[PDB]
Amino acid sequence: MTFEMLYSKIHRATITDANLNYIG
Amino acid sequence: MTFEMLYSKIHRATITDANLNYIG
Amino acid sequence: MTFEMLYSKIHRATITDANLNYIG
Amino acid sequence: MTFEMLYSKIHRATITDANLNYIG
Amino acid sequence: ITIDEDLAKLAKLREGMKVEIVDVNNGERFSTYVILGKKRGEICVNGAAARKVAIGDVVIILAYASMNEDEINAHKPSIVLVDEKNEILEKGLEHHH
Amino acid sequence: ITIDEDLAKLAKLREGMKVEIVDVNNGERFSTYVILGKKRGEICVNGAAARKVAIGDVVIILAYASMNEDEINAHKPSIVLVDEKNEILEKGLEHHH
Amino acid sequence: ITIDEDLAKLAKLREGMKVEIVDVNNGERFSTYVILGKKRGEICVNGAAARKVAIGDVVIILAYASMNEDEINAHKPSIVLVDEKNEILEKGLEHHH
Amino acid sequence: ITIDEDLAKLAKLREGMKVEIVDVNNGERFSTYVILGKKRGEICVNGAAARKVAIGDVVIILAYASMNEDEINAHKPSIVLVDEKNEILEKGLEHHH
Repeated sequence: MTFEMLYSKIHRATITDANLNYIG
Repeated sequence: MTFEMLYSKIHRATITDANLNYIG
Repeated sequence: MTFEMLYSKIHRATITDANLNYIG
Repeated sequence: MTFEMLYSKIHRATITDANLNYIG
Repeated sequence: ITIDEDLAKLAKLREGMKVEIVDVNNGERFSTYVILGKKRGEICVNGAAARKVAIGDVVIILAYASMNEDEINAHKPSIVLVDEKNEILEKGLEHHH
Repeated sequence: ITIDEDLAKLAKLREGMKVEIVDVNNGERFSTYVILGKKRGEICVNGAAARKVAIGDVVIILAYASMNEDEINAHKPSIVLVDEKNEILEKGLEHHH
Repeated sequence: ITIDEDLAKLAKLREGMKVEIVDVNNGERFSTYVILGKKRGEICVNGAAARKVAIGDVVIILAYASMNEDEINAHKPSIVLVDEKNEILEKGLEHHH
Repeated sequence: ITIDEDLAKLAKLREGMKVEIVDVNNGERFSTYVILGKKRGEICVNGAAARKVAIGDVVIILAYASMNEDEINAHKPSIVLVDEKNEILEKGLEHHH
């Protein structure tokens, strides 16, 4: 039996860019 | 082969606080 | 390695009742 | 211990049809 | 989601099994678990999920399982089609094309 | 989501365990993980999730586990019912019908 | 979601496999399963999911697998790029940078 | 989501790993996979996911793993805190209380 457990996290990072039409 | 099964639950608990900018 | 696969389904069933404050 | 990993993907495909009342 | 136990059995759904519910009327998609019901033809959405549907809505109930390569090759899905009264119309062991 | 450690223990929730939160008041459904709290009767939604609830909302906290056939047959779910103060009213090992 | 069987094969998608569909036009993100199609270049969204997309929308179809440490180290993702007619432009075994 | 490879490494994120992104500014919650970036301090949301965030938004990136009882008892989560420039402020192996 297994359970999903928080393995790691990056808390309160900032989005620096966004690319809607990113390719590949 | 495995299936996700309801393991446990807390039914109808009340939210007593909220912290949008919680740290860590 | 495992993959989530469609195990079974009930297609186009009709909701006959709803109980927002269902207990237990 | 296991992790969900990107196995494969089809990038930027085009939806050619839609069938809301698809049967089976 | 409470499902007529006989209907659930035909779809091989066990009590407590997580299922995905997608509502054809309103497009809502959510996950909940199965509760076996004693009322014939009954499909009742309980709790918070009740806000995602309306009585009378047509829905698709999906159950997934984690399988390995060998299990996938030997797997046969149980697809149940029902009428407006949630009575069984068909049960197949393969996808439609 | 920070949950009174004693309440969490009764529901067999471990710190870091992923749980699904469904809000009966507003219908929001989201996933987050458990943080054991030291405050009696406290249930605090932290981070981005805070925008999905309001203090005072009634919620259902669900924990799922991946099980095989044998585990399913022997499995007994831990269902905890609480009052408005998050005090334990009942704890059962079977679903209600 | 019905996907041209040849396209599905190239992306190593098996019939019944759960996939995540993300629509670039409208931002909708949902999960459904693969149905192998016999129509060349066809990608048809069926059922409730039809309400989450519009014909002509550009989408990204993602398939995930649960892997252990050793499997991750040896894993090579199958990334397929297609044109407006869903014809194969590229197939790589590594992520783009 | 493209994450500065050095930052990803510190959080033990592997390329292709599914992660959950929750946006503190707008409350959006979605799942995508990690792409290792070569640009220092860069966190770029790509594809359809770009519609769920705005540049400048504060987010929480979560990685989950399926664990058994023994693994849970020995598990230590890797929690990384960063500043406005995505520079490492702290890295802990236990949850905050």
